[PDB]
Amino acid sequence: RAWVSRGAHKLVGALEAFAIAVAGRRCLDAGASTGGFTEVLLDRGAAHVVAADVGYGQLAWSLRNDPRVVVLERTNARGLTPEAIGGRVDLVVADLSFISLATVLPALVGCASRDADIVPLVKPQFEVGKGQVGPGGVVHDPQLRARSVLAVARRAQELGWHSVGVKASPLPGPSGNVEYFLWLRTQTDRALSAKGLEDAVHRAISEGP
Ligand SMILES: [Cl-]
Repeated sequence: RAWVSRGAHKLVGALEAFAIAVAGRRCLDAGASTGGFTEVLLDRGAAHVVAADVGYGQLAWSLRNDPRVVVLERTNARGLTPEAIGGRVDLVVADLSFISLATVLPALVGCASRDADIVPLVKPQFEVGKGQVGPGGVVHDPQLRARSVLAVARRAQELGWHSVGVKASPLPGPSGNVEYFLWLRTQTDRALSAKGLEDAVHRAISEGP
């Protein structure tokens, strides 16, 4: 509940920062821990949302019963395919815990159309190496958070997916980690250059939540 509010607030921050249209589009929520992302997508006029159930907890039935929502069960983010979700989508969102986006990005890409937006939430606490998460489970070093974002961007680019924008999530995670949405597209004329991405990342880190 409180958690659904928090998820919804985060994704509105992302959609607005990036000017991504949702109306009439097919969407995938790659790790629906809360129905927050899903509710926002419905609210902003998605034609259809595939919500991948994480296997613990429970998405609200009222969400499951919505005619525009398919809850996909028994399948973590790396296992997702077009076949599994009923075809390629126009918008992919992911708020995943305890896993690096580098490992999941190939499946997410595999679920996306040519013309799609992919907007993962980069969580440095699950990207940095051992010894680098500080006291309280937070990545305190802003340069490490920046590198985290750049590493995911590099991984995406190896896959043909360019970085178009970065935006700090307006709420920190519950233990205090600042987390960052990265906007990825493969068909674009406004892809950030290396310097352009560095600038985008540095401003996002300096802004904060
Ligand atoms: Cl956190």
